[PDB]
Amino acid sequence: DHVSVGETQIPKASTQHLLRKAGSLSAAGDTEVPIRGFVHMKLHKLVQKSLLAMQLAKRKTIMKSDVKKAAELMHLPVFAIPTKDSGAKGSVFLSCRQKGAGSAGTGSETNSQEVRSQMKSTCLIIPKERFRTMAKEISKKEGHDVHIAEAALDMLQVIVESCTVRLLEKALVITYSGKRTRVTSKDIETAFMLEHG
Amino acid sequence: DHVSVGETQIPKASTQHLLRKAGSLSAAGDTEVPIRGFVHMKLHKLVQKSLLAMQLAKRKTIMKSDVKKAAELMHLPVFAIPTKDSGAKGSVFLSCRQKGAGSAGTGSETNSQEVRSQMKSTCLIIPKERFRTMAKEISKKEGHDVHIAEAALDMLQVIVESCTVRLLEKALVITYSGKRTRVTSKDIETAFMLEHG
Amino acid sequence: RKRDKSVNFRLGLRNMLAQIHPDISVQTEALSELSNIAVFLGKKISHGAVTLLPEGTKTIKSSAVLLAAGDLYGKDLGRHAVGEMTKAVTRYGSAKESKEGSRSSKAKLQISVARSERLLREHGGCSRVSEGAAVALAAAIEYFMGEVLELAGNAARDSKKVRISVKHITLAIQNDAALFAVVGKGVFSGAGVSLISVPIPR
Amino acid sequence: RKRDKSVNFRLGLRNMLAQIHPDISVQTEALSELSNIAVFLGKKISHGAVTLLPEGTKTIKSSAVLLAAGDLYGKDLGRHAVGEMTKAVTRYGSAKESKEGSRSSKAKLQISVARSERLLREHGGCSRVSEGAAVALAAAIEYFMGEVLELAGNAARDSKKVRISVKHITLAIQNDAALFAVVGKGVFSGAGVSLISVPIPR
DNA sequence: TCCGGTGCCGAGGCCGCTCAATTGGTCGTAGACAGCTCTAGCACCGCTTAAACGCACGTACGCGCTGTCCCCCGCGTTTTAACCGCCAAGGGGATTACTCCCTAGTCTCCAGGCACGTGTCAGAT
DNA sequence: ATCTGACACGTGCCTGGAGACTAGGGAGTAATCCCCTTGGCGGTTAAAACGCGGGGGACAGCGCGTACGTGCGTTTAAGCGGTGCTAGAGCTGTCTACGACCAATTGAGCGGCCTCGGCACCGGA
Repeated sequence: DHVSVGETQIPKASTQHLLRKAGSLSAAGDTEVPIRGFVHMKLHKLVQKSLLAMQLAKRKTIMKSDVKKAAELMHLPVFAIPTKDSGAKGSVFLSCRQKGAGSAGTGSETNSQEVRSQMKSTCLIIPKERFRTMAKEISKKEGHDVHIAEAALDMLQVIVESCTVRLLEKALVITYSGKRTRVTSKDIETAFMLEHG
Repeated sequence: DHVSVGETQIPKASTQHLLRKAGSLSAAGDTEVPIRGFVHMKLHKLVQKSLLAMQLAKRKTIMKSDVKKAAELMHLPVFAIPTKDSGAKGSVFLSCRQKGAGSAGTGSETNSQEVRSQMKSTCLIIPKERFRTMAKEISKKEGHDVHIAEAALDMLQVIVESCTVRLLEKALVITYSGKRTRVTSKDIETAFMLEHG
Repeated sequence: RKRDKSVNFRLGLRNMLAQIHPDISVQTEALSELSNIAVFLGKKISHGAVTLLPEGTKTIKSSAVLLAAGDLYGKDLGRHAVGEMTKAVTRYGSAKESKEGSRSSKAKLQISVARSERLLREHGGCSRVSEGAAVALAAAIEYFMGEVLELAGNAARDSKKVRISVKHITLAIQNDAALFAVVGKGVFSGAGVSLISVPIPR
Repeated sequence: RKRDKSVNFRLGLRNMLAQIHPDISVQTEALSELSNIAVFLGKKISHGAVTLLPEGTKTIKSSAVLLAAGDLYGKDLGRHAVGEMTKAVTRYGSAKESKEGSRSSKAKLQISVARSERLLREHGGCSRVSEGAAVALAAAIEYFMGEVLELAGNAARDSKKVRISVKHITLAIQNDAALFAVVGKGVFSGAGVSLISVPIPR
């Protein structure tokens, strides 16, 4: 359990999008609340580190270097684009999941199209300003309510999304060790338990 | 798979001793070759680091500080006794597993005695000089054949044993997530896969 | 024959120990145990505060260490600890205005008042270090050691042992999630397990 | 407006790129990708060789970096790399005896000849650094970048893309276990998966 | 099975050495605060539309049950060296002592890297 | 077959980098003493090595139980522009506060040795 649940959480469709991005073939209907919780959790840790950093800096706004040093304090090797980073739109479309061309729904993996199409996407998958709303809201609830730079915000996007993808990958490993196809929430908490515990 | 298997490996009874020390209730008959392999693997990594360290030191023998800095290069927080460390004999006996006093074999866990008795042992479980033979043999096969200090050797004992116990603990977590009692080798490789992969 | 080289721990650890638990004593091996745990905590927090936080070559600040402890320590434990940190700041302010000062270390309960300058400055993340930061470290390590040591002494009394044993420290750390998450990552005597709970099929 | 501050990568990365693959070009974003991967590798190996290995305040030695790379790099890859390291040692010996020397960087294929002194000395593990160690770093990072970049360019040709894309780097790293184990620990664009194999019930 | 008598080596206590920790002092230096410029973050509007959420259908997926077989674990016995202790020996670890090689510090020269602007084809439809 | 825009290429500017020279210490090498490793003998013993009974552990076929995957429609807002405000991001200035560095002082810590009692073993009730 131990799932921090705030009052603003990125849509569930985005969550299963992340899941299939990590290669989740199928997820239980409860898999989504916990992943929202722990993406919130990673976000919260990162923003706390960065924000206390800038507070030390006698600073009033987060910039790229801020979350940079914060993340490598989290012990993650990190870097992102200052000029023109990958955004959201940019992506393989949802309704083009059908394939008239090379029909999906065959086996090995069955879907065979959605996962490939979404993984081959450079773009960030979480809508930018919903995430920005989380950032501002958490900087409210603890953060002393300071300004955010979209560059730092988006590098935060990439950090958190890739980290949670790594989490889900470990979870899929867990599931296959459990010799079953669909991923459960319990699988995700077990993954996080191994991750730190 | 990917199990390095040398030509000198500490007895299997010691392996299952480690297993039950970590709290393994029961292990498949194949669980023991892989754990030997990966204890060898951790040993090999550690000794390589330490030995290249002393080779930098223009040194001819490993001492405590050597494996100390090597291990914290491995990113493990490490320390052990220079005066009088826990040895081997020292331990709760194997034949006193019976309990005339407080009979074992009841349930919750069933054995209820062997695991407790062995976990409550301060002493190192692997025979010292078999391990010393591994150290010398590996310093042959790669190490340029230099002298060893028993103090550094024994702190190496504690490092490797505790690390592999952590491994087995993660493996037990895996097994229970797999909803089954006995641990399999495959479980151990999955554990290591999560560990680094 | 030759005099010692490493970081001084023995007296300071047994110092303030009696006020934590007077009846209870220590094992020398457990004493070295706690010693290296302390110096590890110093290394980690010093590395965080120094190597990570200040942009550029800026001085290491007492507030820097304060934040470092706050993050490194748990949510509640960190919050309580940092308040204690400021308390120590006030105490050392009283020390420095006092002419007596640190000659008797003015209630700096652990020898940490002496080991702090070491663990910061010769950690060599930079050269530029405020003494207030050193006091902050002294307080942080001292609170951490006080809490863990008190739990250990309580365990020893539970085991009815006059002098502490290393297994008591093990049980204390695995017992408290807050302390464990800080230092349980490390390795030490015996198996060093985490003792995963609920042995039930998932 | 203001001139740059960070570690120079662009030309040196596209330098020697044509000999690796002439037809193939780079993406600017992929160029920064490879840049920070390079400087990370420099940081890690510099930290190993310097902070870890030499007892006391002893000089950082070329052999120190040599061993650092050998361990950090894979078994076979490290063995091949260290031989190449000594080759670079000989090459820079020829450089230093030459009056021309490093003014044209004498076949120091990457700008690594310039970034090396930075990544070592201002890593600040110590102050005491041999230039030979810097050449060793230059060689190590340069071989690593050459191998990964060649694999990436081959992937781009497989994708029939004139300029490299970041996904090509991703695929290259996940493809080679040796490179991945060194640098796949890090994070980067997109999901950053490891793509665990054999999706079969265990 | 619980409590008290038996016994030891280990912990506590003591002595003494000297150097760690402290103190004041200065220096200069790092930095903290004040002030100016103008970018961009933020707010708001407002439009487009893609996505999110809600709704339906069905069947795919979790997994436990018998039921099978099927395997390590308890118990045992058999076997040899692990441990331990002592002795020999010398390898080498640390320590002192002697020599010189190495880079940093400074200055100077220089060029290849930095930005900024214009036209063209790389890549997606 | 075409269009958007990323980039290849041209112009202009200067700091990153390199080389000569030096200071000087940091480093490498060498000699010596004995401490501590390495090996060998001898002994016990206890664990390694191994098998049998069994009883439970694992799962194939199968259905139980369902709710999630797929698919479609609507509403919300996500994206993205557009405008404006200004907060504030960065750079430079002064003023000085503070923490290095030097030197002297003090007694706390700790090595080493001696004392002994907390603690393990076991017999009696």
